[PDB]
This record gives sequence, C-alpha cells and structure tokens, in this order.
Amino acid sequence: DIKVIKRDGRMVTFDSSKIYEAILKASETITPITPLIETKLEGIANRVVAEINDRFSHNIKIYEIQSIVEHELLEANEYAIAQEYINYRTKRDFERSQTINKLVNKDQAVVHENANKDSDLYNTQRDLTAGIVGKSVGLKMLPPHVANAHQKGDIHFHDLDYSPYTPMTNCCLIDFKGMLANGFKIGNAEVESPKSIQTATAQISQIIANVASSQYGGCTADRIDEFLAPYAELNYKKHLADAKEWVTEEKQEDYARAKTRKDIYDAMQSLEYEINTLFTSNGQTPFTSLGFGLGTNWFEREIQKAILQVRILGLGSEHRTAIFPKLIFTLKRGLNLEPNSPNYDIKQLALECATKRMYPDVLSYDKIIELTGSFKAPMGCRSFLQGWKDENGVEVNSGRMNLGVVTLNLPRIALESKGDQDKFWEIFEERMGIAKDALVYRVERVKEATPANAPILYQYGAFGQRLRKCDSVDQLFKHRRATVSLGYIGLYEVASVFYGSDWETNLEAKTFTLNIVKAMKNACESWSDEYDYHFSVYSTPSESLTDRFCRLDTEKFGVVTDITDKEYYTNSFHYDVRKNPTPFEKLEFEKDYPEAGATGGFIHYCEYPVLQQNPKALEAVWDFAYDRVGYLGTNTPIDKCYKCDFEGDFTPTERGFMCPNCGNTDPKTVDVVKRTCGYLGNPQARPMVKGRHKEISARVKHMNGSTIKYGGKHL
Amino acid sequence: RVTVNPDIKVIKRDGRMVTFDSSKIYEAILKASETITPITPLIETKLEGIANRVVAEINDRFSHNIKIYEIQSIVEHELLEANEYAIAQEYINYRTKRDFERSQATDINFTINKLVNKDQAVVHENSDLYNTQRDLTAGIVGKSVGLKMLPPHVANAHQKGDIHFHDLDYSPYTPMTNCCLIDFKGMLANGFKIGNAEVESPKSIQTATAQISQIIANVASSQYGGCTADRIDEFLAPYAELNYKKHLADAKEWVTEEKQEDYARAKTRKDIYDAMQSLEYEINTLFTSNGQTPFTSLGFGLGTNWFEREIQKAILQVRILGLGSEHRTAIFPKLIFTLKRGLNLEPNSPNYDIKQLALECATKRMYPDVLSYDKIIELTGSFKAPMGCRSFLQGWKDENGVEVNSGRMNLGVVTLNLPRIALESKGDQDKFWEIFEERMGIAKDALVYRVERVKEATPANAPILYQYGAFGQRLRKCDSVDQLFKHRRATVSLGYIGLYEVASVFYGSDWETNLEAKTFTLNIVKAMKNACESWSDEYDYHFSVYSTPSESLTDRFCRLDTEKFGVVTDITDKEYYTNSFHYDVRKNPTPFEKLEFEKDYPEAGATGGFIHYCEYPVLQQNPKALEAVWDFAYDRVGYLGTNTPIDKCYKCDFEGDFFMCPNCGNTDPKTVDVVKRTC
Ligand SMILES: Nc1ncnc2c1ncn2[C@H]1C[C@H](O)[C@@H](COP(=O)(O)OP(=O)(O)OP(=O)(O)O)O1
Ligand SMILES: Nc1ncnc2c1ncn2[C@H]1C[C@H](O)[C@@H](COP(=O)(O)OP(=O)(O)OP(=O)(O)O)O1
Ligand SMILES: Nc1ncnc2c1ncn2[C@H]1C[C@H](O)[C@@H](COP(=O)(O)OP(=O)(O)OP(=O)(O)O)O1
Ligand SMILES: Nc1ncnc2c1ncn2[C@H]1C[C@H](O)[C@@H](COP(=O)(O)OP(=O)(O)OP(=O)(O)O)O1
Ligand SMILES: Nc1ncnc2c1ncn2[C@H]1C[C@H](O)[C@@H](COP(=O)(O)OP(=O)(O)OP(=O)(O)O)O1
Ligand SMILES: Nc1ncnc2c1ncn2[C@H]1C[C@H](O)[C@@H](COP(=O)(O)OP(=O)(O)OP(=O)(O)O)O1
Ligand SMILES: [Mg+2]
Ligand SMILES: [Mg+2]
Ligand SMILES: [Mg+2]
Ligand SMILES: [Mg+2]
Ligand SMILES: [Zn+2]
Ligand SMILES: [Zn+2]
Repeated sequence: DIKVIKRDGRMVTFDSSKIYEAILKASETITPITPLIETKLEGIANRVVAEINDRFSHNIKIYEIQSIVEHELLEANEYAIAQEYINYRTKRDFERSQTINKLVNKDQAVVHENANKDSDLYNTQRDLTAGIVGKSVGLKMLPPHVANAHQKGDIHFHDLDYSPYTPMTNCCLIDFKGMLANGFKIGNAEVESPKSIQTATAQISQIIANVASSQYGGCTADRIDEFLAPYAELNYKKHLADAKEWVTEEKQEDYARAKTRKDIYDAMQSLEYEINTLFTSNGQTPFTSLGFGLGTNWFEREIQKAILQVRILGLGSEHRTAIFPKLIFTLKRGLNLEPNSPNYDIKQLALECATKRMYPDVLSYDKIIELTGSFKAPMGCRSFLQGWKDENGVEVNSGRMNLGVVTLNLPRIALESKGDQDKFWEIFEERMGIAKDALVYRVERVKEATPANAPILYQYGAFGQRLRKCDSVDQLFKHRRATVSLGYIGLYEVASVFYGSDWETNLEAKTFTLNIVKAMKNACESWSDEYDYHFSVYSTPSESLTDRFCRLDTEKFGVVTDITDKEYYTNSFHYDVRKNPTPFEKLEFEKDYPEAGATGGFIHYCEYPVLQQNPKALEAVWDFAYDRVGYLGTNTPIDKCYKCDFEGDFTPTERGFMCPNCGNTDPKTVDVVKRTCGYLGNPQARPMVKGRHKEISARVKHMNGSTIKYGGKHL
Repeated sequence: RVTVNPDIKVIKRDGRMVTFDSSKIYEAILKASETITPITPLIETKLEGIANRVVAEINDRFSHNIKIYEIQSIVEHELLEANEYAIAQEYINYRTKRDFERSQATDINFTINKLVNKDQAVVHENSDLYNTQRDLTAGIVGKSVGLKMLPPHVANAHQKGDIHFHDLDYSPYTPMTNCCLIDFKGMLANGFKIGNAEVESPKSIQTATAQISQIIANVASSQYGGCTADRIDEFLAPYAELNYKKHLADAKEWVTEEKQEDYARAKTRKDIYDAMQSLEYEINTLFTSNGQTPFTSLGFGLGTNWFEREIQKAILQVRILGLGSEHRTAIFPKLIFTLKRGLNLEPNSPNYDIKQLALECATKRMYPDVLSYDKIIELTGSFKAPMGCRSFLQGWKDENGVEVNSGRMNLGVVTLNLPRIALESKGDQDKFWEIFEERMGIAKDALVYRVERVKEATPANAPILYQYGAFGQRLRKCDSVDQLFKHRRATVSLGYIGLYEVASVFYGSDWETNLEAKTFTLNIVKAMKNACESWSDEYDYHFSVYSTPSESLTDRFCRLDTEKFGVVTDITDKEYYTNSFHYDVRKNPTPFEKLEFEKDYPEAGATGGFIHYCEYPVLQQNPKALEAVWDFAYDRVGYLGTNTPIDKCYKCDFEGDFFMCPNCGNTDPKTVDVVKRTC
C-alpha cells in the first residue's frame, strides 16, 4: 500500500477517509449532507483513490493528492463543490507559506443530487438527457396556467420526463390471459401459446419488459395463479405421458405429480429472477406487481405456494430480500381467511413470508368489491380500476389502463388560507379547476397516440383488445374503460393548520378531512359525466412529492410548525407517522377515507417489530382489516448487515442507513429494505431524496417489540 | 539548468504523448507574470530558476509519463515555494478558469437549453416506439456534446467527411466501449450479480441459457457495439451434463433398471433443445434503449463429446425451424460455425453430420457463417469468433502466460474515407500518399482520444463488465478500468472503405486484372498495418486495421463526396462505396474467383476486421454448392458469409428477392419476411 508524505516530511499511512472528509467539508459549506450527496461524495472519493494508485506507486505528497481531488471534482462536473474546494485549499496554501476566483453560473452553483458521472449506469446517464429534453419541451406543450401551477408548486404534473413529450399512458393491468392464449408478436418473433408453465413465465417477463418501456407507470399480473394454472396442467399431462413409457405402473401418478411440483417452482423461480434482471431506459427495474390467492385447485394452489416460498428463500446465496415484483395476496372469507377454510395453509405461508420479506401485501376480496365495484389487484403501486363492463355485460378488469396523474398541494391551500376555512374552499375550487384542465389535457394527449407507438399494448393483447394500425387508441379508453387520477397529499397537515397537531380525536377536524375527499369525489363524478372517462380520487404515493411540495412551501411560507418544519408531508390520508396508535386504531381511523371517495388509489401501512417468531400477531391485524380496509401492507424490520450478521432495523442517519452494530453502510454488504410508498426500496443502493428519507426516519412502531432479530457479533 | 529525464513523455489532454519541452513550462510562467508587470532581466532569472525547480520536481516524482494537470500542479507548487504569490495567484486563477470552461463543454444543462432555444442544431441526420423516440433526443444531446469534446481537428474531419468518428450518439459523451467477447465461462462458473440478484452458478442448461440472455441484455446496455458468446457448445456442455446427472438419479427412483440409461439420455437431449430454444427466442425479445435488438453472435463447432455435439445440433435445429407459427427466419443472434479439418470438414470426420446440418441451415436461412479454424489462427494469432459484426481480437497471453480470448473488447472505430483521398489526388498517386499520410495522422489523434476517453470510465458505470466478470477479471470500485485494456489486451479499430473506388480512380473500372492496380490497393492495407503496429508499440494498445461494415457509413461518405466532387463516373454515380476490399458488387465473379482475389487483403494486414461475402445464384437452395465454397474457402479465407435467403411474402406465398412483392406488391412487414445482413 502507498504511503502519504505529509507537508512537513513525515510519512503516514494511507487513510482513505481523509479524502472523503475533506470533500465533505467543501460540500457542507454549500448545503447539508443528504443520502444522495453521500453516495456522490463516496463515488468521487473512489475515483481519487483510483487515480492515486494509477499515477503513483510507492509514495504520494499532500499537494499531489489535492491536485487529484480537484481534478476528479472537475471530471465529475461537480462545479459547485470544486469552486469551494479550490478556493479554500488555495487559501490555506498561501497562508502556510506567508477567495481566489469565481467561475460558476447560477445554475451550476447547486449540487445536482440525481446525477453522478462516476456512479451512474450508462443508460441511466443518457436517459437523464432524454428526460431533461422531455420535461423542458413538455412544459411548453402544457396549457400555460397548468405549467405555471406545476412550477410554482400549486399542483404536480406527474412524469414530465415522459409526458406530454410522448403520448404514453400510465399504468395498466396486463391481459396476460388473452396474450398467452393466442400468442403475440414481441420484438422480432411472434411466439405461439406456451405449452408449459416454464415457457409461460418466460413470456410473462418478456411481456413485462416490453410493457414497462411503452408506459411510464407500473404494471400488474392480476390473478396470476389462475391464468398460469392451465399451462401447469400441460406439464402434468406431459409427465404423465412420460410415466407411461418409463415409470412403473404403481408410480406413474406420483411421478407426474412430483415432477409438476418442481416444474411449478422452477417456473416461478425464473419469474422472480428474470424480473429482477429487467430494466427500463433509466436503468431501474420495472415496477411490477403479482396478484394471487383466489385459485382453488391443485395447480392454482401450487403456483401460490411456489411464489411465496421463492420469496421466502430470497435472492442469491446471501438470500437477500426481493424488492420486485410486489406480491399481493388475496384474502377471501370462506377461501383462506378462516382456519377451517381450504386454502388457510397458504394464508399461513403468506403470513410467514410477510414477517420475513414484508411482502405480500393483502387485499380484502369483499372490501375491494365494495370500495371499487369489482375485484382486481391495483395497477402498479396502488391505482385501482373501477368496476366496468363491456357492451355484452361482461365484467372486464385486466387489459385496462390509467391515463395520467395530477396531484393537488393541499397543505399549500391550508397555509394560504390563514386559518379561514372559507378561504380554503375558495382556493380549493380554483386549484380543482387547474387540475381538471391538466387532466383533460392528459386525456387529449394520450389519445393522440397510435397503435404503432406501442404494439405490445395496442396490437397484441396487453390492453385486452387488439387494434389495427388504422384504429384509434381511444377505442380502448372511452366509455369509462380507462381511469384518470386526481391526486392529493397531506390531509394531516391540512387539518393541523386549522385544528392543531392532535386533531385526530376531534370529530369536526376529521369531518373536514373527509369533506375534502368527498369534494374531490364529487368533481370526479361530474368530470366523468362530462368527458366519459373515469376520473377518480387517487392517494398519490409520496415518493418524490413529499419533498418537492414541502421544499417549495418552505420557501413560500417559511418553517411552519408541524407542517414544513419536519421536512416532509404525510401521505394522502395516512395517520401521522410520528404518532403511535395501535394497528387496530390506525385502520379504524383511516378506513373512512376510501369509503368517502378515495377509491381511485389507496393503501394502509402498519409498523411492526420483528414478527418472524410471532406471525399470529400479524394475523390478528389481517383478520381485523378484512372487514374495514381493502389494501393492507406490512412493515417489519428485515434489514441485514453481512459484516457482523446483524439483522433488524438499521439506524437512520443524515447520510442514509447504517448498521446499529458496526456502522456499515456499504450496500454491497448490507441489505436494507424500506417501504418507500407502496413499493419497497433499497435506500443504500438507490438513495431517496431528503424529504422522503425524513418521512421514513419519522416513522414510529405501532405495536411494541424489539427491532433486533440478530444482534450481531463483535468485530 | 537541469535536464529532464529522457524517459519522460508529456500526455496531452486529448491523450497524445508528446516530447517533453521545458520551454512550454517557462512560457506559461512568463504569460502569468506579464499580466502583472513587464518582463525584466531580473524577472527572467527568477522565472527560469522556477522552471528548473519544476523540471527537477518532475524528475523526482515521475518515471515514464506525466499528465498536463500534473505539470500544472508542480508549476503552481513551485511558484509558491519561490514565494511568487502574485504570479501564483494570477496563474492559479487563469488555470482554474480554463479547467472549468473545459469541463463545461461536457455539461448537458448548458447545451440542452441551447438545443431547445437558439443556436444548437436538432435536425442533423443529413421509429414509432416510445423508447426509440426518447432515445433520439439522448443521441441528439450526445452527438452535440460529443462534437465539442473531440479535439477540434478531429471534429472538423468528421463533419467534412474526411473521417468517420463512429457512434457519436454514445461516445465521447459516455466513456462506453464498443464490442466484446463476453467471458461467459467465468461468469457462469463463479456466479455474478446482475440487476438486483447475485445469482449462483447454473445447476442446469436451462438456467445456464437463461443467465446468458440476461447477461447479454445487461452487456448490450453497457456498450454501443455487439457481443459474442465464443465456443458456446463447449462451455454449456458441463451444464447439460448436470441435466444428465440428475435425470439418471431420477431414473434410479422411478424407472426400471433396463431403461434408466435411455431415460436420462432422451430427457437430457430434450433439455438441451429446450434451453437453446429459449436462448433463440429470448434474444429476439431483447432491446436496447433505442428499441432495437442488440447485435449478438454465437460461435460454436469445436466441441467433440456427446453434450457438445447435441448443443451444436440444437442451435442449428432451432434456427432451421424458424420463429413462430409462420417459421420466420431469425436474424439475431448471428450464428458462426467453426469448420476444422479433422473434426467436421471432410466427410469422414466425426462431426461431419453437424456440418451437413449447418449447410442445410445456412441454405434455408442465411446464418451460420463459417470460420476457417486454421486460417483465423494464421491471420489473428489465435482462434476466436469475431466480436459483434466482424471485429477480431489478436492472439494475446495475459500476465500469467495464459491465452485469453473471451473477456476482451474493442475500444472504438474511426474510418478513413479512402475514395475521397483518391478524388482529391487529381489523378496523381504522389498526392494520394501525401493526403493519405495526413488523414492517417488525424485518425491516429482520434483513436488515441477514444482510448483516453474509455479509460475515464469507472467500474460502477458498468458493473456487469468491470465488476462481475464480463471482461474477465473483476475490479473493485476504487480500481482503474485500464487494467483490462492495457498491454495490448483491448483492440482499437482503424477503419477504411472503398479500395475498389480508389483503384478505379487511378486504373479504371476493370482494374481487377491489372497487377499494379491490385498492388496499389494492397500497399494501402500494408501502410495501414505498419502504422497500426507502430501505434501499438507507442501507446501499448493493439491498433489494428478494420474492414468497416458498410451500414450507413457507405452512404454518408458517398453522399458527402457527391456534394464535394459531383457525379464521378464509377465512383459516386452508383450512390454507394464498395465495402473495404470487397470485389465490385456490380461484377459477377464465381465464388472461387472472388475468394482467390480477396484473400490477399487480410493477409496484407486487414486482420482487425474482415469478412468475405459470396452471393452466387447457383448457391440458392443448393447445399452441395455451398459445401464447395466452404471447402474452397477453408485454406484461403478466414470468415465467410453466404447468400441471403429468399424473401418471403406470407400473403400470396411468393419466394424471391422482391420493398414490394412481385406476385402481388405487399409492403406490410407483418406479412413479409425480408432477410438482410445487419452489417
Ligand atoms: N493519510 C492520508 N491518506 C490519504 N490522503 C490523505 C492522508 N492525509 C491527508 N490526506 C489528504 C486528503 C486531502 O486531499 C488532503 C488534505 O487533508 P487534511 O486531512 O486536511 O490533511 P493535512 O495533512 O493538512 O492534515 P491536518 O489539517 O490534520 O494537519 O490530504
Ligand atoms: N470550509 C471549507 N470550505 C471548502 N473546503 C474546505 C473547507 N474546510 C475544509 N475544506 C477542504 C479543503 C481542504 O484542503 C481540506 C482539508 O481541510 P483543512 O485541513 O482545513 O485544509 P488544508 O489541508 O488545505 O490546510 P491546513 O492543513 O493547513 O489547515 O478540506
Ligand atoms: N424461453 C422462451 N421465451 C419466449 N418464447 C419462447 C421460449 N421458449 C419457447 N418460446 C416460444 C416458441 C413457441 O413459438 C412457443 C411455445 O413454446 P413451448 O412451450 O416451448 O413449445 P414447443 O412448441 O417448443 O414445444 P415443447 O417445448 O412442449 O416440446 O413459445
Ligand atoms: N511538451 C510539454 N513539455 C512540458 N510541459 C508541457 C508540455 N506541453 C504542455 N506543458 C505544460 C506547461 C504548462 O504548465 C501546461 C500548459 O501549457 P500549454 O502550452 O498551454 O499546454 P497545452 O497542452 O494546453 O497546449 P495549448 O494551449 O498550446 O493547446 O502544460
Ligand atoms: N493571461 C494569463 N494570465 C495568467 N496565466 C496565464 C495567462 N495566459 C496563460 N497563463 C498560464 C496559465 C495557463 O495554464 C498556462 C498555459 O496557457 P493557456 O494555454 O492559455 O492555458 P491552459 O493550458 O490552462 O488552457 P487551454 O485549455 O486554453 O490550453 O499559462
Ligand atoms: N430463469 C432464471 N434466470 C436467471 N437466474 C435464474 C433463473 N433460474 C434460476 N436462477 C438463479 C437462481 C440461482 O442463484 C442460480 C442457479 O439456478 P438453478 O440452476 O435453477 O438452481 P437451484 O438452486 O434453483 O436448483 P434446481 O433448479 O436444480 O432445483 O440461478
Ligand atoms: Mg489540512
Ligand atoms: Mg432452479
Ligand atoms: Mg494550454
Ligand atoms: Mg419448447
Ligand atoms: Zn454490521
Ligand atoms: Zn406477395
């Protein structure tokens, strides 16, 4: 290892952190450290070490290290941190021997957190430029008042990187049943109907990879155990015919049964791994959901079991938690909910999986039907289609899509209200009109698409009906077949402005938040009659919005107590994550909001401790939730550090998450899984924005218990 | 007066190694001083004393080369040692100003705002998928940024059409590499991380081929060129053997002892076919950010045992059968079959049955192309399949004396517009070699730049390549990627095109029979070979002569020359340039005549990339005729591709070469199967 020559002459040992901490001090003079800046600095620090060993062999001087640090800062295009580092380092060199320049424009004086030349994948880097062009051109395509409201922060026009630059749609339920049945053309090949479940799960992932790049939202395989089971019956028939030729007569049925079991497991094992190797143009994996649970026969049951035990096993030899696809298990009274039900053994398997992998989320078969008019898994994260029938009276769920999302900054309306609820509704009506204009423009823009733009969607069965190149894409959107999302956020903050930080026990406060949801549902019903598309109230995931709205409102209104001071906004109608109600009180409080009109999109979370050796505690919440809420997710500490074998809940810091036992943050040797919003995420692999990270750090547990499964060893 | 170590060379910012020149240091210090006070003899004495301390420190801190910023660091250091704080302040301020402005030429936010507003150009060509439409804007930005990053004389040469700097959409904006031979054998044996999964070694051939298609997808997004699975029948065989091992174990529990061996054999043969079927269909459903299928190749043929033979047959059987119910011809991956005397060449050879199958496949489809095992060894120093289209690695032993082929890559291509040089000569070969020497130097500056650019890549920019085995050795995040490029490990491509047009300028249309006309074209290849060998000794990367594929480059050079020189007879009047050294496409020599004429050019030094095309009417639907060409080619050329298959109209059921359809006139690509070579 190379030694370092100090300025006085003595030789010290190469301490790599002296480079990082130097760069850190220069960055902190511009803006406080964040998880995103942390990985940016660590990547730049690695390049410095690389250049040092590439340009020097036995020793290196201090000023030689300084010239590499400044050189690598300019090679990474970090002009703001470089200007600070160079001026300070130069000032100290002049002082030891006895500002220097200004060369950065207003837009380069800020640290760009989502752009790391030394850390990002190539396709991530090039797609970044496509998104900048797309957003810039897209802002001029919008109606100017809609574009102005987005820029100010009154509303949020979602997915500007993709829409309206392209007439892309949002999310959808892929009609896998129709596609796999008749075959389809994908890429250069036009495959035929699969003759086994292995070929079927292979075609599914290839369909997902294609759908993921024809739309800016997620996609779901609804009732996968049911449409996959016929292809697993082909496997049984195969193995049964093979048993006639080779196997003893007394063993032919056990042979075909045992081989088909392994085939089903291998097919779902392939679906798990292949989805985790797929990626869109930005380098990130596709946002995918698998829904299952309503199958009853042996093949449908085995597919359910194989999905869960694959997720339980984990990815690779380290058995890491699979973040994608999202698994959604359907609970149904009489099928798997009661201990006497035939599929109850699968419910106990899904309970084991949720205590080890957080997934699966659970749907209430009946409550979903009541809230949304029919049963289906949510499109992507949490978007629900409403009950809809075709011209022949046939119920149609899979094959339907969402056309776009626009979200209202509700806390802003409360902060502009100055404690006057009459002024709140006055501003609320104005903001609703802007959102209506934005949503109508989205519908017009998506209708300008052509079947040739996304053949997998419009021509080969993903949207249910196959169109010709001459047909209009609106044929699959009109008559309320497609949905349009009117989003919102921060009902807690809206109530805190008028009723204080402990309004949850105030009925008049609760009524206010419920009347806001009903008002949005009322307008959506009116818009749905005006334009004959299904507008619905959507509980927007706070993955990026919680930071953007809180950041823009802090500039406009300052540090408002309980609102902007915490640096995040509470998601939709959710309970204040800082308070600690029981999971039973939480679901009883929140259940009123989807019933009031928030049915276009919704979810419920609960924070548990380590539940791996206590699944019945989780089962009491699922059973309690069946009659009250439709979509329930389970959060439980399932992190793991592979340096000291610690398992539990990592301690959040200003830079991300570190091991509570040894302080390890290296994502190569830690498995940190947190619920971003609906989906799970790896905050050590892809760090979240500061606001999203603050909201995650503010979450308290809802039932007592230990957040440590394995304490770890002393290193 | 201190003398610099003569073993030290200055590495310019664009990668060029130049002679050390202490006057460059003195003049720099002088320019900073003149901004403060006029020069005086007393100041000169101080400035040349400082320059001496700079050269002494250089000799004290570096042994072989030194970068520009390392010299500047010493200049600023010694200025502060000499207590010339006024000069040092002016020098640092000016040097830092130029360093920032130089980095801002790679900034997107500056140029994207200009692209959408005022001065930057968008339409620069002289497509329905959304990801294609979004990728167009990424390439517009990349080409606009890339042109400002290149050395100015390289950019001017490219825009004028004197050279072609390949893949401006991707490099130098990103430090991406070009093509490679993926080291599948190392990845599959030791496991690897891909996406979010740290997968283990495959326990079956079905899992092996599934991991291959996913590796290919991830590699295809980490580079702008093709990738190749070399000797796929051989490294897949150990995984097909695992299928046999577990089938024989199941046979012991379910099958009677008399049938146990036949059970494991039959099931394993089916598993092999199913696995290769998946590889075929999964490759065709892959796509890069532009929506196109990644260019991929499978090389196979040298396997001998039962498992290797079955993998070869399965590959050819799947390709023969076609894609889908209509049995369309699969264009990707390219199949490259290895002929070898004693293994499958002559009718008595053990694998001759596979050659017969390959001949049937190449006739009914287009692929497999064939490689002469012996000729490739003679031309490239060792045996390996071409990376991507036709890029060949040279024979290379690693630091442990082991021959390495898979895991190596090409760093970029720059193609000389040779027909233009001939037209600029005005009939005088003396001016040709004069202009040829100049264009040669410009291409050298561009290739040196590409190597310097790809070395800026970090392992984290492409973990599948640098960290998880695609390039052989696995690097850490704090290592340099150059470890996998240097010591001639990676190749650099010097391209050319249009030897027919060049000779025709000085010798007329029918020069092929002129002995001195061919000697001239062969001297052009030899001049390129010798230059590349010299560049390889200078920079320690393998520069090689590359017969650039025509693609769209043959239209860019011809279109730009038509604007510059007009309609020249036999040159630009046909609206295309003949590829590299190939025989005139308008002339119709026999396959044996064509191969005898063309074999000299790889032998002359065009070995970094080459292929031989034969399009003879007798070869259509005639496996016997094709075998005559393969056999004749084995001892003469190294890489041969035969006829394209008949274009099929699925309506009206016509077969021919047609675009429209002679029997009806259909143009719908859904009911039409047209097969063309990508390169
Ligand atoms: N042991 C070391 N290993 C690697 N880099 C080092 C080491 N010590 C110092 N550096 C580098 C990192 C910075 O680029 C540069 C200045 O860092 P700094 O910690 O202030 O060093 P220093 O020698 O001035 O120490 P101090 O300020 O504590 O006296 O020196
Ligand atoms: N306030 C700051 N602004 C910008 N960069 C800073 C700041 N503080 C520290 N740094 C960076 C640049 C310094 O070279 C490096 C090491 O810090 P420091 O020890 O203060 O400086 P130094 O090593 O140049 O001088 P010295 O050791 O003589 O104090 O950290
Ligand atoms: N891995 C794959 N990915 C995508 N398509 C595939 C894959 N393997 C096969 N296909 C295509 C080829 C056919 O057009 C269609 C049916 O495949 P498959 O179920 O393997 O039937 P098959 O006709 O090859 O019969 P079998 O495998 O049962 O002998 O799917
Ligand atoms: N051949 C060389 N020998 C020694 N030092 C050199 C050489 N070329 C450049 N330098 C050093 C001297 C200065 O400290 C620094 C910048 O000098 P300069 O002549 O402007 O280089 P350059 O590569 O930027 O060229 P130019 O500005 O002419 O294009 O580089
Ligand atoms: N006007 C000046 N004031 C101060 N120092 C100067 C001035 N002109 C030149 N120098 C010094 C510092 C420069 O690094 C060095 C070489 O000059 P110059 O080639 O113009 O700069 P450079 O090499 O940093 O940039 P460029 O990228 O344009 O080559 O001489
Ligand atoms: N279709 C697939 N695509 C990608 N990786 C896969 C796929 N199937 C399995 N893998 C991964 C999982 C393991 O880490 C590794 C080995 O897979 P595999 O050979 O199926 O082993 P295994 O442990 O599942 O045993 P077996 O299949 O014999 O029961 O590859
Ligand atoms: Mg210091
Ligand atoms: Mg397996
Ligand atoms: Mg200069
Ligand atoms: Mg098959
Ligand atoms: Zn630890
Ligand atoms: Zn026809």
